[PDB]
Amino acid sequence: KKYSIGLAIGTNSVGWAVITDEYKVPSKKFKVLGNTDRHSIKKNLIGALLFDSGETAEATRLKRTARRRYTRRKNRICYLQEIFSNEMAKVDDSFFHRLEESFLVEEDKKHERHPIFGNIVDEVAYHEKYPTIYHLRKKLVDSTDKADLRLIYLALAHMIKFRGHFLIEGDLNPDNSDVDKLFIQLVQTYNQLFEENPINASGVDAKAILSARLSKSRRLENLIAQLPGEKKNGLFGNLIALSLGLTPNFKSNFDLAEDAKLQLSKDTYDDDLDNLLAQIGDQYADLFLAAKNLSDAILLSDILRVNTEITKAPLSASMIKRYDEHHQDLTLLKALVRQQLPEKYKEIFFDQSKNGYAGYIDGGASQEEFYKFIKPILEKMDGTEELLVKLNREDLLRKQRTFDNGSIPHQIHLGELHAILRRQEDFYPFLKDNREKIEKILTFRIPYYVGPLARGNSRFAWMTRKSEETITPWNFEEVVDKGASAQSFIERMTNFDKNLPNEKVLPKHSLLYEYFTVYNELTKVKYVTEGMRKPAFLSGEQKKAIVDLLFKTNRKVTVKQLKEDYFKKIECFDSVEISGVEDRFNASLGTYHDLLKIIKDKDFLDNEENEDILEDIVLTLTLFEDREMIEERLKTYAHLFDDKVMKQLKRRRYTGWGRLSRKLINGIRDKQSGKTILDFLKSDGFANRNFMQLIHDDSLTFKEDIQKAQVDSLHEHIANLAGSPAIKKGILQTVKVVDELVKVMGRHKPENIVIEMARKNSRERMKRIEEGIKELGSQILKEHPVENTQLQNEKLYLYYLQNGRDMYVDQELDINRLSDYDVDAIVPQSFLKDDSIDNKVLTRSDKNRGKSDNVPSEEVVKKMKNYWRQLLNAKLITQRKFDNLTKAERGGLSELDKAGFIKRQLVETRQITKHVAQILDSRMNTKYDENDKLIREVKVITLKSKLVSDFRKDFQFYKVREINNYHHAHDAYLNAVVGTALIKKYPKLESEFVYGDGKATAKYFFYSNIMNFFKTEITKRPLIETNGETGEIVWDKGRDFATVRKVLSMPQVNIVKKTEVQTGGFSKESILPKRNSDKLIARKKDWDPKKYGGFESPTVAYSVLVVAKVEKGKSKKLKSVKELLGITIMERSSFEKNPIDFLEAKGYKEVKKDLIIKLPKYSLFELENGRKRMLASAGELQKGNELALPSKYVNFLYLASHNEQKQLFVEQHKHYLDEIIEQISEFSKRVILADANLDKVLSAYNKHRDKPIREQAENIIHLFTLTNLGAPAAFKYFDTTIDRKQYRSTKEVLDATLIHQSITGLYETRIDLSQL
RNA sequence: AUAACUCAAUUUGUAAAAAAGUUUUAGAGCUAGAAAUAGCAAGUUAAAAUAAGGCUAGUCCGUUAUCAACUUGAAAAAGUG
DNA sequence: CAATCTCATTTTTTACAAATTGAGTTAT
DNA sequence: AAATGAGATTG
Ligand SMILES: [K+]
Ligand SMILES: [K+]
Ligand SMILES: [K+]
Ligand SMILES: [K+]
Ligand SMILES: [K+]
Ligand SMILES: [K+]
Ligand SMILES: [K+]
Ligand SMILES: [K+]
Ligand SMILES: [K+]
Ligand SMILES: [K+]
Ligand SMILES: [Mg+2]
Ligand SMILES: [Mg+2]
Repeated sequence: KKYSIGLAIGTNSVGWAVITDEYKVPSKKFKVLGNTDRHSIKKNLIGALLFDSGETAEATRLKRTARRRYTRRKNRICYLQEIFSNEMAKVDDSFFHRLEESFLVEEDKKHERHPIFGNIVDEVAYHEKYPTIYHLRKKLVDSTDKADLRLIYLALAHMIKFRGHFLIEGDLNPDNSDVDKLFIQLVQTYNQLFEENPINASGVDAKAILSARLSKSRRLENLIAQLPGEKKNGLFGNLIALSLGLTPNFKSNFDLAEDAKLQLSKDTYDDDLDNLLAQIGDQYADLFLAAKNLSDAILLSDILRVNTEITKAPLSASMIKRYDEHHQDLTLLKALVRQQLPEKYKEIFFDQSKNGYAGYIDGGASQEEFYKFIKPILEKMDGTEELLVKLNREDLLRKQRTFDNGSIPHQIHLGELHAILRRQEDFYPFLKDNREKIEKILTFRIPYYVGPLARGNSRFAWMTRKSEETITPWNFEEVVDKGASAQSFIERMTNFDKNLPNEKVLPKHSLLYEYFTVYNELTKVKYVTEGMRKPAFLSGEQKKAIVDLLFKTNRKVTVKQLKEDYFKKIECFDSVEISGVEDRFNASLGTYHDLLKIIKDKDFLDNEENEDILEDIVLTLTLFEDREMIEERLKTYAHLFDDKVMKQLKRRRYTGWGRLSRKLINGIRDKQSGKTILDFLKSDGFANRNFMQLIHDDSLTFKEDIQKAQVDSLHEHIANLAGSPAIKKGILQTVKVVDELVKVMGRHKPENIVIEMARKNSRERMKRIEEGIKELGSQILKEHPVENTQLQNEKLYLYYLQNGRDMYVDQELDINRLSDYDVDAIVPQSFLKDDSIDNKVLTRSDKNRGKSDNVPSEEVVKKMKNYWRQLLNAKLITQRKFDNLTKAERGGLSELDKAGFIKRQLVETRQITKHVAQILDSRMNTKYDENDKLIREVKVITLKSKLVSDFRKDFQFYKVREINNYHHAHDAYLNAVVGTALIKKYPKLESEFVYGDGKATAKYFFYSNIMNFFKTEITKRPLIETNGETGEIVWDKGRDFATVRKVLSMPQVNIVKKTEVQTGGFSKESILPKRNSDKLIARKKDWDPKKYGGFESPTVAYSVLVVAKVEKGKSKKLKSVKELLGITIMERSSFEKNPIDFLEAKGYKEVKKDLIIKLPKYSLFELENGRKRMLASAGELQKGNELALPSKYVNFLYLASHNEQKQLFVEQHKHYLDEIIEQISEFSKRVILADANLDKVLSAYNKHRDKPIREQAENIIHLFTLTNLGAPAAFKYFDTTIDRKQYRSTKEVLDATLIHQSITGLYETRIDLSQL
């Protein structure tokens, strides 16, 4: 009747337990339903729910967005064919028909098999003339002869079907012609500005060096290499870098203490440059114009590779170039191999599986695997010297459709499209009339802020229609309301003001919002001088002066400025003490200065009659990021500023939204005062009151006005939490588990509920170092190349994050010496349990940090500080890591800070865990007392994993996860015991552990020793522990430790695997070649995979038991069957719509509809000798038994795998090994039934008896994946690998016992499937 | 424990785009020889599909979340030891 | 039939909002 | 980025 619940919440598991007064877990009889022998069964109230991980919405999103791209790319083609339809009907009757049936085999085609012209002779002639589609592109662009309308279409459709990216705004007009003159012009102006010293043009071939196919870095090096007395870091070097598209830094050139780095493709270039030019003088302007002018002709040299005077199609020409070089070097490679390597010619040019040229063209061999495979052959032969040059440039034998085309801007494909239309519109009138439309098909792009063009049936769409019409690319601006749509894009996601829920939050950069932040900070600033007795607030007149003089002149306001530029200058204090702010004010009037630079009118920003306009301008600048719409929205104010000011305001853009509403900060008014919140922050007289105070002061009316403005389900609520969907899945299951236990306990609520919650990309790592190293100017990657997969090594990863340098000592490290170095916790592990890179460092020896009990010492901080700064700016360390490193210069860890960490080790602060406790508390405590305050009948306790974990080590209740899943349940039992014991012993700690509403050393010691009441001797305490005030019993060393052992020793624990209908993709995505088989699924209704190939390995949503008849033999005599049919995800909707018809089509007859049993994945069946199986599929099974190993063996394995008194227990009881093997064998021979594997285990074990007991025990732990629950898996015992033994027949299940389990497993209905 | 602000890191969710990959077909293979089979010539490109499909017919929707059994329900979830 | 081997779509860009953690300032 | 449900091939 009196019980508490323990809960262990994980991403894949929820353990649960029920305990009584004396920490015993009850044992109850439960009714068994079904048609079986048993009418009931006894179960212990300890168990654990297992389940597959909850997934994010990401993959579904990526598939959904890809979906929409494919359909819109198709609509592009359709739009184009609709423009061509009438005039093509006169040239070729069925052209567009042959194109769309091009995929069909000749047997299924309506028209002749050759798509373009419809006859061998003309089709063979076409490929002779245009071996690639780019041969046709170029000719159609450059030639002036009338072209076949079918060839015009193909050219435009190819350009429209693959249009390139949209990452560059505006238009490009390739000009590769003037690089030599433009470079000479840059060197020219530079030498005009630096007359003391010039650069020499020197006939340097800039075109070749800068247009060569290397990275921008190399082309820079080669360029300055040809310049004597110059360096790549020097001014001219950093200019060449910018002209190449790089981001250089110019501060060290001009003696600037402020970083000046420019990127010509970044939208902030013009203003960044303005800052630089305002600092260094505008006589340097022409120097950057030359860099930009050279940048325009060199921009796309990466892709063009051709002079733009021969053609208007430098891309296609570049493509044709790839082809011709592929041709020559292929002829040349063939000859060579014949002469010098004839015996290898077959492998290279014929065998499709070898990654040769045949594998390259006809196989699945990528450019990289081809090059890798043919690298030795070339450098082995002679006469191949230039092919190796082409290979290192990745230019050897190149296709035209390649992974690296992603750099091509759509503006290029547009150029060629435009040219083709210009030539042939002379001959075809309709191409003239529709020249606009066609270009628009390639050009148009749904703006990301419009979203899907739905009509009321899209859960993802927000866009609004300016008129009810079909949206096309040509009527988009007129039919779609872009302004209202761009608004909803933001507003459907923005927060309302929690204080005023009917009001939108202000932009973060709103002038009003920043006045609020400055005053709210200023109003609690206090000051003292010599004369005065107390520190005093700032008055109204003082703040206004501080704002007008400092905040409206300085971007940031330092305390030094406050003391010198206000207190000294205006109040004549040689010295003053400031409280309430440190070093400088956090708040600032940034937008005030942003606009001051643009509108150059200070009296405009200070004029209060402009407040509304300025607030609407900054709202516009935040809501919209499309500068074409910003301009349209600022037009109304175009009369208040000149043209150039509006131009600048266009580009001013903000992001972010505040926490509060305009009405809250200003709108609302105090009835007595008539002042708004901001009025009080400006002037409140003597008491200078916070926003917090203003909102909670019962003397003012703000609180009541707010309070009267305020205003679901378990599943929606949990889904709306912030956190991993995986952990949310466990949260929901935890509530459902508790509901059932309460019901099991007769609807009596627990006394306590104790809950505990548990806590990979190499590409990101490689990206981190590449960026930081590049930003750091270090050669460590050229000197010590790396591969992402290597960086999963902890020490190697740090080594590169620290630029191959000791983090504490200022000396190099040796990659070959990592094993001799130390990983060290910045803030010692004994305080903060932090495993991440943020708290870790690689140093030669951990002794050099300093004292072990603290942050790295002052000495080290001094020596290394500047070096950590560089790592910070290179983003190789985070601010968190940096601030921790330096803390010693702030006194290191104070005694208070230490005590803080130790209690954070046992007291849970995580928000997600607090939500779990609040959910439980609100479901358990629903009643209110006579004073209308909540009655807390159930106390919800939350514990960190450390308490039970330490409890296990201390008292040797050891845990080994690999043996079975019982530990999930044991942890929950131990949570309830410990959690109830603590609150029973220290009822004052209710505030810390229970949900609801000099000394530092004592705090440290106290929390550090909190768990000693369990022990008899601490390095003494009575055998019977009790609480002081009540005298009640909490812990009894005599009987209670034994009860825990009895519980952890129980063989029967309810480990339930949640059955789940499988969802997601229909099958694997790969499209297999045609095959004579019924395994392949058609990719389209009429595409028989025997002809067209298709998908394999469909996914079973659930299995169904069918008992029915099937026809057999020539005569179709009916045989009675009972079998498992897998319903695939794709078939499921049809099956549930009409189950009989579905099964009848499948061949089953006279189906017994009332015996149809739906069997999701992991359905449980028992067989002979308690042997169990779980349904993995319609044709596979998983292991359904848990092996309960005696505690004595579990504790042994733990101690053997890893004081003198426990080492002796290992040797004394060494015979346990053979007994553990015995235990596994009987289990295996009884439930696993893998005969061969069990031998190789017994054989592989017999052979390593000679090995140490440690290693032997370490690998016996491996042996348990043979007996573990669920899917079989391979494992290694020393160097012997055991292959997994799958169970790929489900026949035996059909006569076994089906077990339907409730969430706890306590309620079962068992069906004996001996029915026919 | 809460609230606003500062700096930073992380996580979740959404939209708009790009390049490949795959699959069938089209790129008249040629001499020999009855036949397999040999010898050589070739290869780089394109079309089309890219969850089967759905009705609400939109340039929309189709892979997340949620699911023991029985009784009740569209469903959520409730009722049953 | 088992045993044994084999295989699994990938990558890139832009724009945006909300939590949460954790070092700070001020407050209820 | 596994791992785990199948496919084909073998014994
Ligand atoms: K035909
Ligand atoms: K290939
Ligand atoms: K291709
Ligand atoms: K500060
Ligand atoms: K914006
Ligand atoms: K004007
Ligand atoms: K699901
Ligand atoms: K799934
Ligand atoms: K994101
Ligand atoms: K279940
Ligand atoms: Mg489709
Ligand atoms: Mg392709």
